[PDB]
Amino acid sequence: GKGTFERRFFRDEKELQEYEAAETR
Amino acid sequence: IVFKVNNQVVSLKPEIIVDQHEYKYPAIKDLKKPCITLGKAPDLNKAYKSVLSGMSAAKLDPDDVCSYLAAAMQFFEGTCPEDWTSYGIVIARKGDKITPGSLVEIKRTDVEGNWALTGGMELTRDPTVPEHASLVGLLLSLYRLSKISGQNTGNYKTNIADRIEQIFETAPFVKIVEHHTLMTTHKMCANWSTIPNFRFLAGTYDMFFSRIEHLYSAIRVGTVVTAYEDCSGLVSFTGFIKQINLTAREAILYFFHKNFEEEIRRMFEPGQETAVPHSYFIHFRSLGLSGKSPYSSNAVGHVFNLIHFVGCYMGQVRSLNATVIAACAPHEMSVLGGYLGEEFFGKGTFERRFFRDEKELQEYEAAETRSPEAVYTRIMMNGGRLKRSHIRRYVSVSSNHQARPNSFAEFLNKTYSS
Amino acid sequence: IVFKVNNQVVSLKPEIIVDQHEYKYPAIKDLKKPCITLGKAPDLNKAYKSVLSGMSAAKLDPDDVCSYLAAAMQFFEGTCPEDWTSYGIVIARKGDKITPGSLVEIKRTDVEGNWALTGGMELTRDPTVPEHASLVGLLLSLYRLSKISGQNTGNYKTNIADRIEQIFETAPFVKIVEHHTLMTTHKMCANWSTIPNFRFLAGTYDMFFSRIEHLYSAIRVGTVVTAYEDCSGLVSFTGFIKQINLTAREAILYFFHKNFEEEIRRMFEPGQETAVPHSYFIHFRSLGLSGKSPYSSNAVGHVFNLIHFVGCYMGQVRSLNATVIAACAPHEMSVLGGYLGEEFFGKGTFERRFFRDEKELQEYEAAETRSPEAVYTRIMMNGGRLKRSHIRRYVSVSSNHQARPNSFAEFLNKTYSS
Repeated sequence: GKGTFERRFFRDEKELQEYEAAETR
Repeated sequence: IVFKVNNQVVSLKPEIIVDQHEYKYPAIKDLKKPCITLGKAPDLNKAYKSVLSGMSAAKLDPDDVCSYLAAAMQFFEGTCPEDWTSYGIVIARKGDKITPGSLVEIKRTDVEGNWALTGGMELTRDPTVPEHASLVGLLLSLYRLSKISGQNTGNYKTNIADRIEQIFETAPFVKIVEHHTLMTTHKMCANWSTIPNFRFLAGTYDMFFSRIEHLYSAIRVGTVVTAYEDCSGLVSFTGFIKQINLTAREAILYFFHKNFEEEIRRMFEPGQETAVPHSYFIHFRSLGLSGKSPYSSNAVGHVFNLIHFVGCYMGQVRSLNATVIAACAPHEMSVLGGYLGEEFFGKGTFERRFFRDEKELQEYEAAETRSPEAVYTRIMMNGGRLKRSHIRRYVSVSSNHQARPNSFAEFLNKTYSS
Repeated sequence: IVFKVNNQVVSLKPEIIVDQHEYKYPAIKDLKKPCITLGKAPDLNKAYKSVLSGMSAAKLDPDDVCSYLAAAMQFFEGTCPEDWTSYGIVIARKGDKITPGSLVEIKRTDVEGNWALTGGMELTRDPTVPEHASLVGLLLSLYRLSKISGQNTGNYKTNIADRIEQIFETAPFVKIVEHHTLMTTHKMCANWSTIPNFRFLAGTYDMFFSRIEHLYSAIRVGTVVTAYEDCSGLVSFTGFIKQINLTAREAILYFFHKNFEEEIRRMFEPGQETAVPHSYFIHFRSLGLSGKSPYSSNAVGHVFNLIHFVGCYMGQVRSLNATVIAACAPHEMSVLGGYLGEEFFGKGTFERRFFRDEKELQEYEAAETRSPEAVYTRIMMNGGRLKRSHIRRYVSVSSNHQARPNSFAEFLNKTYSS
């Protein structure tokens, strides 16, 4: 019932970099 | 990569497991039409006579049937409505008459065919073109019949066969094979899908009749299966896009896992004429350049599982009866599917698009939230764990629907029983 | 459009999905009446013996049947009540006698028909015009019997056939085919609806009997289906307008989604005689000048789905039993339908219109809210999400109904069930 989820797909490279700037398995 | 344990000293054993993945993509760089090897050309009339008796006789000859189909390709021809651009090949141009014989290259050997007939044919005269079309369509339906198989397919495999006979017993086709001969011949020839030349020919027929409207286009009922062969993953994704009412791009944004990366790349190779309306691509698994399909439900297993887990959350029966790809981490996919399903079930993005007058549009132009970011944060707040409501919804959908053995529904029932 | 994603690189991939259609509109710019080519005109009496024998024997030749129907068009003649202009062509002048033979252009080739005797015909004398009209009606009725084929039913097709037999066995028609022959011959002619010339003739007869009252106008019992054929989307929209008690324009304002734009534009393309009472448009699909119809339920799938989701919310049986267009974002349509149905269910716009005196009418000059803006803002307040009452209502309607296979009732049951 648990998954390790992270945003992987973005419209922009800049968007990707911002997400990189941003209970545990 | 090596991970180490100590017995008396440090051991540093490496971990090795088999996970080979080789997928060939469909593209014509040599500019060569698909090629298969065939037998000696028979006399059209004699070939029709032999195959009709053989079919009535429940006698299956692979070489004879395919050779007959190749000869019959000359009967069906039409002018191309518009210029046809494929994988560097342009066999059809607007105002140019085309045939199945022109679309692919068939290698004919002078080796004589057996053209042997058990019997049951009383026709003493040369066949008409419709009779030829009726027989041609029946064989292609044998191919579709072979694909059926399954379990608990009683009164369904019979039903599809009945539909086929009905088409070819009514105009423009003429009844040549009485009734239930096609069903009983299929019992004799259930695994004919395996034969490559039979499959290739069915694909050629389906491509020509789909491109050109014809009097005998109904033969496509047998050859419809050839379209998007072994591409259910790509097909499921396109359907997922339409059911969810998103653009392909926005749809992929919601895929919050590393495993999707390989699959997204796999299904969107550069070029590949996926977007092209009429192309070799639709029938790449048939014909040639098949390889193993990188678009199959297995090749794109994580995306496939997520799509249908989302579908089950929304009560899509298609997803409920799809067979889950067990290898591709179904549990994690169901959790992401729960969050995606809750977001998309019962919710829509609405905006005023119609106005009485231009000034009203300008006023609206001068003037909880659905976004990937919002969903991701929601998942993070719950520590990447399903909400209890997700579990309830999943349980309610699986319990009311009848579960097939390897379906998503069965997995949902077994996984969450409370 | 654009993507950023890879295992360890920032790969940029444009995602490609295939979605193309044609949707050709009906229009006569050439000013030539619709035309079909067929064989040499037979002697009516001889042709009548052949097709009757064929009827009783359950074996019919499509080309021979079509030539007889085109030859029989001269029999039916009537005065035109008003001047008749369809598109650029003026088919007839007011007070001019006309036949079905004038409505379209019929071109006959010198080719001879088989007109062969297969089944029991007992007429030793020349047939009368009633016998001809009884047979013409019986032949055209096969078209309707062909179309109404589908899942389950059976009793429905059987009931329509016996009703058709009753019409042509009662005056002004004479019984020529005893009983139950129409149903049994239809089993052999089940797909005759596919035949283009047969469809063209049924549509021509229907268009003629629509405008011109005739003694044998009862033939329409078979050809009635051709009217607005394959235009269920447009018909559903007009019906949605009348039951909901709104004007065409005001109703479209309630369509708060981008998807509707393409469909609204498609179905309201100008220059097509949608508004004209007796235009070629009412039977365009049956005649030529069609292609695929842009007014079919699939063509306007989103509008169609919203119309019937509102109807289900309001308990309309027609909507409960319509087959949902799965491609056209049913879930989002169901949500908008829930809000719209809530607005229109149990509510009416009432005003005093009838008064005792003229002075009382003038007195009534000085004298919750139904508007697109109110509904849209109501939708926005709940974040585009169905209210709990919406789901209760949808479930109550779907469950207390015998859900048809792919009906809106079935979708509603599967989707909202807890």
